[PDB]
Amino acid sequence: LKQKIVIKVAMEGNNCRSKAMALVASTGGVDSVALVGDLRDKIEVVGYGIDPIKLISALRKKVGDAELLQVSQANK
Amino acid sequence: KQKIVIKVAMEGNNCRSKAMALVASTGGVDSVALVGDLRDKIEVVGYGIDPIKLISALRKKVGDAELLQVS
Amino acid sequence: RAIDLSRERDPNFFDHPGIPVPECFWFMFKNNVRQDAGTCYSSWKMDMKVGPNWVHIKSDDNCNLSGDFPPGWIVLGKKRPGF
Ligand SMILES: [Cl-]
Repeated sequence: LKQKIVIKVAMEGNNCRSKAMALVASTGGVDSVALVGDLRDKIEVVGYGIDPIKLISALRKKVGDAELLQVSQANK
Repeated sequence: KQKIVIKVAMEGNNCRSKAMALVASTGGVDSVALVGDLRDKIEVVGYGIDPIKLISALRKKVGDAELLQVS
Repeated sequence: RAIDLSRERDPNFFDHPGIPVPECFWFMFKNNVRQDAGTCYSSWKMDMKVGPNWVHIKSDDNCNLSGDFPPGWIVLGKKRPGF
């Protein structure tokens, strides 16, 4: 049922990560969102019915460059 | 580093989307998570978060909100 | 290379409350430089971008990770404390 998606966000300046967190969190079906990773530049989101390709497109349009890094199932 | 838990009245179209966006946009936030079987409590973790400011915004924009924990 | 994961610092992770706690830590290296790390389930699978390519990575009961990684890259696993 639930998906885990991880996105790397470019640190281009002016609170990119905060803005990306906000945009990801606003997506329908989200249960949780966290800033993670060795460089604190990855957003990990868990939820249902999230389209990862659309989420990347929206980040690139509204916040800055972003890359999809992981898609996995969370229903162990 | 703080964990803040807020119960929000989220009983209509897009409530959780709006609430999550507002909380996740706050300065110093590391994570935001819906908890409880009804996913009606928001757990936010981070640094330098003003719970009064956050609650005020939720009450104005989403619905009734109650502070449950600040640790 | 055998990389000594016993001396790697833990990932910066978040145990999302609505899904089970994952049992493993993973570490991704490019030419022996740690690029990142995180968590994953044991006895499971994930799709991850490893350098230029998506890789289907499988984990065993002991957090050993298998995949067909691009040249110079590897993703290695270990059990989290207590698991
Ligand atoms: Cl209250």
